[PDB]
Amino acid sequence: DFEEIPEEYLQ
Amino acid sequence: IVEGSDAEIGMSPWQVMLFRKSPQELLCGASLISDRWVLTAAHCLLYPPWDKNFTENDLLVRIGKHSRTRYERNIEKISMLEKIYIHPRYNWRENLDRDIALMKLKKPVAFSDYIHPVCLPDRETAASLLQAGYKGRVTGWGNLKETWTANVGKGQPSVLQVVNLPIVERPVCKDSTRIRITDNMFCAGYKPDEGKRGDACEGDSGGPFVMKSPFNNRWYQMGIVSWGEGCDRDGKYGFYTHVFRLKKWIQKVIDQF
Amino acid sequence: GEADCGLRPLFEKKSLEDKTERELLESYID
Ligand SMILES: N=C(N)N1CCC[C@@H](CNC(=O)C[C@H](NS(=O)(=O)c2ccc3ccccc3c2)C(=O)N(CC(=O)O)Cc2ccccc2)C1
Ligand SMILES: *[C@@H]1O[C@H](CO)[C@@H](O)[C@H](O)[C@H]1NC(C)=O
Ligand code: NA
Repeated sequence: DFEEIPEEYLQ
Repeated sequence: IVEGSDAEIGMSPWQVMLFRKSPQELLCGASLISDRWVLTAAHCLLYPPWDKNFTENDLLVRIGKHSRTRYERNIEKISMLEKIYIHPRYNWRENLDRDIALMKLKKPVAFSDYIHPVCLPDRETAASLLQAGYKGRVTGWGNLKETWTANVGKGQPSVLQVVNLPIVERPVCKDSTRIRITDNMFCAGYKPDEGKRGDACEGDSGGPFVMKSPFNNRWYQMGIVSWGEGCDRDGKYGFYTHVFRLKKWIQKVIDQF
Repeated sequence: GEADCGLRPLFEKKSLEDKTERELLESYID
């Protein structure tokens, strides 16, 4: 249930 | 954190979240000690029996957070890891002895009102403050109960939690557990006869046990949330890595690397 | 000299105290 973070950090 | 309460904004500016990339989940707490170094528990990263062995690429560090789940765009900073260092004589085989690990950030973080490092203790501070009956503070986004009813009970906190716990006499710590406890550990929590409660719980691990010095007004990290038997059980105590006893290793790693 | 640490911008640095730190300090004087 995390808000999504910039996908640059998730590769 | 069991039987704690909501933190105030900016009450623990050194609190770090260890975030797993995929799946997205909360791994452990940690603490900021300079602009490029983070301190946590070894067992958050490495435990061979459950084939647990995380890597610089497996994780994100999130600094400056209040909410457990929000992306706090204005306030938090997200960093990648350059390198992880685990104490070479970390004993995962029998008692989690030397449960400590350092993490070097890829880039330095800019401090702000919500991001600030905690002090590590010198010999004089450690000797004055680490005494049975004195209280420290634990913070984290870990569980609010050991166990709860699925899809009804709560659960996990929505903001950072805080509890204050007393340090306990070495003899009582020993008597309370069949585990071989070393001089790299201390235990804290209330005794059954005292009428207050409180403990760390799943997800609080790796986070800081801190104390405030009345003479210079500074906060010192004396411990790291390490292990315990359940959460907030009567006649049981949480065990913490003894940060001062292990300061020479910290000192070596930061100086050499 | 030594880098600043353990003084929170929104507390120590503005002379405000958090809700429960008084509990920590009193533990010292029993
Ligand atoms: N009450 C507390 N303050 N703590 C610290 C925060 C997590 C709490 C709940 N977590 C647990 O109750 C699970 C397990 N306990 S245990 O009694 O099974 C236990 C105790 C000591 C042990 C020493 C060596 C090997 C196994 C041991 C297992 C454990 O501590 N942890 C740590 C945790 O929850 O982070 C699980 C764990 C142990 C070792 C490696 C990975 C995970 C316990
Ligand atoms: C864990 O993984 C790292 C990097 O892949 C490796 O070098 C290390 O030996 C591993 N350790 C264990 C105990 O599996
Ligand atoms: Na207890």
